[PDB]
Amino acid sequence: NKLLSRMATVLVFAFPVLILCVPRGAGVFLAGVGVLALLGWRGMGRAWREYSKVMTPLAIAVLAFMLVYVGSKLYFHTPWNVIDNPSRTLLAILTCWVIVRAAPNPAWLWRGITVGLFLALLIVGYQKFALNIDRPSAWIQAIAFANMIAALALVGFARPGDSRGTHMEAWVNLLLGTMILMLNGTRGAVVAMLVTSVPMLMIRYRRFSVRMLIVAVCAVATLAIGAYMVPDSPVSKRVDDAVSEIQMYRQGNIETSVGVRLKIWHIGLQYFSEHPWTGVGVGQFARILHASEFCHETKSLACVLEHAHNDIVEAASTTGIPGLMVMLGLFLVPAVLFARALRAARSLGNPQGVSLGGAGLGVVMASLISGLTQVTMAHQANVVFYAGLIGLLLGMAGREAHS
Amino acid sequence: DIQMTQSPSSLSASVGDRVTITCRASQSVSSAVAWYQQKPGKAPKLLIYSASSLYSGVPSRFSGSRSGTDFTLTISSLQPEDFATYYCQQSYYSLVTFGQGTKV
Amino acid sequence: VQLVESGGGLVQPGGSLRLSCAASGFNVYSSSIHWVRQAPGKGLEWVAYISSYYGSTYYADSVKGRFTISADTSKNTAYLQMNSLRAEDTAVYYCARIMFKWVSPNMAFDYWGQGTLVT
Ligand SMILES: CC(C)=CCC/C(C)=C/COP(=O)(O)OP(=O)(O)O
Repeated sequence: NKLLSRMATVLVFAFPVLILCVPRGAGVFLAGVGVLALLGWRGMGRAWREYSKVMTPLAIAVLAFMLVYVGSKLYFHTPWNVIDNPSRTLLAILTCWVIVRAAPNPAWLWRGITVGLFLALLIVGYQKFALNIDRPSAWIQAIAFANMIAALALVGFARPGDSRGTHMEAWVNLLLGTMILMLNGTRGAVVAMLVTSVPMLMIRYRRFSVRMLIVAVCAVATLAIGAYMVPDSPVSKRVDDAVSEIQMYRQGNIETSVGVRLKIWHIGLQYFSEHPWTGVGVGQFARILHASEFCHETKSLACVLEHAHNDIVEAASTTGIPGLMVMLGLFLVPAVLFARALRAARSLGNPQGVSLGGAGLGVVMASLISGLTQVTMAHQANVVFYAGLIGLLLGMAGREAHS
Repeated sequence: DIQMTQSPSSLSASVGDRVTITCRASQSVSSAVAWYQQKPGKAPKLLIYSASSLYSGVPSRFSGSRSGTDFTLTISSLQPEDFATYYCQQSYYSLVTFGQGTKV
Repeated sequence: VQLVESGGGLVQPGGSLRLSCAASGFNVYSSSIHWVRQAPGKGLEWVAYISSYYGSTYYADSVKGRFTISADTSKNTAYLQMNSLRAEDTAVYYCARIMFKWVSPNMAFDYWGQGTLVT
């Protein structure tokens, strides 16, 4: 009983370091969560029942998503390799179930987060300033690494505590995250993290109400508008570019970064309108482009992209209305569960549970914002990291709220 | 920097027989390998980016693959306009490097 | 989208010459410009480039300390200032523009220039 808790708090402490710093750390963490499950031999049947207000919605959402993706492959004969990445979201079920069976200590998650962030900063600094690398990602893809950095920085920003030494240990998390993100480019992750950290400022300060948030976002908007009124400001330099890009797209000159991605979106949405219920199927987005009228009369980069670069548009065009609903569910059901746990924790006091729920909600929001400009299911590392993090956070939050 | 060797340095094959080009790498370049085709006295044109994705206006005959640090381009069949020099590049390191350049 | 460069000619060793790469159909300060040279009857060789927005510059081993790459958003042109020329720098110099960052995470040249000859 006690060893199950100790070997689980050690695992939650080591999870960020394994995921980021260790090369094959995802497999190591999977083996760790699977060997903890082999010691829950006598339990794990009396763990699901009392935590069925949190475990069952997650299991139902994951099973429905898997069934929809399998049914969008049975009807449209596709190679089985298109569902390997979706097959990795089943690990959220296992992670949450293991966590709820063996109660961890959430106080060791935050120290693990900050240690992982610091060590990843050191690794990226070495991989950029000495072994010159264009985009210094530790051992994985740049996009997946950036998403992991953003998610873990948000998690670390939700430090449970009020002492002066805790706020300066949570702002350091954002500082390390933004340094790591700027080291490997991918400014979109920086923008997403900075945007989604503003709602987190209510979790961060248990004095910061909603009016103080409305005025804060008003001040941010005023600062953003002030930049556009300075003629030489770089913000006006990267905003006028997008404005001119939109204007060029509104006539025939669609051969640009904004224009190319606003043209695959239109082709995807026009096909989704044609076939609402069943699209081409899971994956197979290239069929929409190759059967389109624009590609048959124009030679451009928009006809070579394997998949769309927006999660909602890609899901709607490829796997239809049921697939769109289940894809939105994979990100909305955890949000509802986190809100339900946060409300109970706040009604009970217990600042650790409230901070955990806030961190989960921020992770969900950041994942949605990232999916606004990319497909999360494309990268296996991103999928497995998201599944594991959501499972662990949901399990710990449910354990804190229920008891 | 990072050094690449291409083999063969120059090959000769008739039309219809598939050819494969091997590009090596001194250090570990993950996927930042691109392939170009240069015809005599003209600017090179991109063929494959990220070692497995074709570019616009490139026939489906061209295809690339990765096996660890062994990056290989192959052509399913040679049309009369496929006779040109090919190069392989790394973009993982900040100082990019081109291969020696095979010739068909 | 078009990249046009001019400025090649006869330069005795120890001289200086500037290559201007005028661009059209896109914005230079948004994307990045890479310079690639090819010696007569030899393979392609990279020399320098600039970053997208920050303007950070990297140079090859042989040309560092003597080559000064720069950009001018007002005229939407990119320059490579060549200094302390030697007989080993004779080549045809091409421009290059990387693909969209979201399409390819790593740099890969998609549009090139017509190329200029410097002796
Ligand atoms: C809700 C908000 C404010 C979302 C902002 C997302 C963002 C920075 C998009 C910029 O596009 P991009 O071309 O930079 O995307 P990417 O870098 O991923 O290719």
